[PDB]
Amino acid sequence: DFEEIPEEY
Amino acid sequence: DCGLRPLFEKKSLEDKTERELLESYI
Amino acid sequence: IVEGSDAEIGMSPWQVMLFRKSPQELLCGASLISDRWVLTAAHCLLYPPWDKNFTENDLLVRIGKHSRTRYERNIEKISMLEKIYIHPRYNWRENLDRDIALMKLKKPVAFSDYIHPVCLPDRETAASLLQAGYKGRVTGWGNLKEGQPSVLQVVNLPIVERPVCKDSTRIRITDNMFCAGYKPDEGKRGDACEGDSGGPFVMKSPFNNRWYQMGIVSWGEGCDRDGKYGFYTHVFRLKKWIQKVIDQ
Ligand SMILES: CN(C)c1cccc2c(S(=O)(=O)N[C@@H](CCCNC(N)=[NH2+])C(=O)N3CCCC[C@@H]3CCC(=O)c3nccs3)cccc12
Ligand code: NA
Ligand code: NA
Repeated sequence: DFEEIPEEY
Repeated sequence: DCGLRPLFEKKSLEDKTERELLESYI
Repeated sequence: IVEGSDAEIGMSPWQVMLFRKSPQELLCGASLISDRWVLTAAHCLLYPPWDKNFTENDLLVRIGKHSRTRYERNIEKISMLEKIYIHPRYNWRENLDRDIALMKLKKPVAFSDYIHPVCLPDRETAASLLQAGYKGRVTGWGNLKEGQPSVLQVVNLPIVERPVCKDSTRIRITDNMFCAGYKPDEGKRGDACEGDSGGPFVMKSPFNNRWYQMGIVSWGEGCDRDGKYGFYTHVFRLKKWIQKVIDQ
C-alpha cells in the first residue's frame, strides 16, 4: 500500500 | 567525501550497532 | 531483511529504492555511489526465466527514504533513469555470475543529511576487510520472513569461508560471489529476503572510518534457512567494469 507519488514524477 | 554519513561520522556519533562490525575485524 | 531491526534515521544514506511506475511497487534495493550513478543487481532488471526485462521508462529511483510506503515529502528525492547498463557477461542462464548493473540518473541528485554516496572498495580495502568472520551490514525494505516492514531494516552478518559457501548448495559458485550468514551452530540468524535484491552489503573501514560497499544482495535459497547462506556480488572483482562504464 504505497502512498501516491507526485504526478510531476 | 564518500562513506562519511552527515548524521554520524560527520558529527562523530555512532549508530547503535556499528561497534559490532568493528569488534569482528581482528 | 529477516531478523533485522529498524534502521536509525540517516544510518544508510546511500540506500536507494527501485520503484515500479505501474503497478506501483518496490522492485529492489540499490545504492548511490555518486550524484548521478546507482548500483544494483542485474537480476532486478533482467531475469528472462520469469519474463522480467525492465527498461529505463519502467522505473523510478527513490533516494533518501526511511518509510517503505509513504511519499516522504521534503526528504526523499525521486529520479528518472537516463540509461541502464547490465554486465555483458551476467549469467542469468545458470548461476547469476556477474549479477551487477549500473543506472545513470537523468539529473544529479543533491546530497543532504539523508542522501550521501557510499565508497567503492580499493584492492587493499577489499584485501583487508573481505575475510571470513568479519561482519558487514545489509539493508532493505524486503520481506521479513520467507512480513513487510514499515521502515528500512538492517542486519549485520559475518562473511563465511568459501568452502562452507560451496558445500551449502548445488549451485556452481564463482570468484565473483561471496556468501554471508551465521551457521546453524551459531545462535544468531538473519538474511536478505525478497525485495532486498540489489541492496548494498557494506563494511566500515577501521583505518579511515569510511563505509565501503563490498557486496550487492544477489541470490539465496529461500531466506534465513539453517545451513544455507545469502550470496552477494563481489563488487571489487567487477570494479574494472564499473570504472570502464563511468569513464566511457
Ligand atoms: C538459478 N538461480 C538464479 C537461483 C539460485 C537460488 C535461488 C533461486 C531462486 S529462490 O527463489 O530460492 N531465492 C530468491 C530470493 C532470495 C532471497 N534471499 C536472499 N537473497 N538471501 C533468489 O535468489 N532470486 C535471485 C534470482 C531472481 C529471483 C529471486 C529474487 C526475487 C526477485 O527478484 C523478484 N522478482 C520477481 C519476483 S520476486 C529463484 C530463482 C533462481 C534461483
Ligand atoms: Na556444493
Ligand atoms: Na542461513
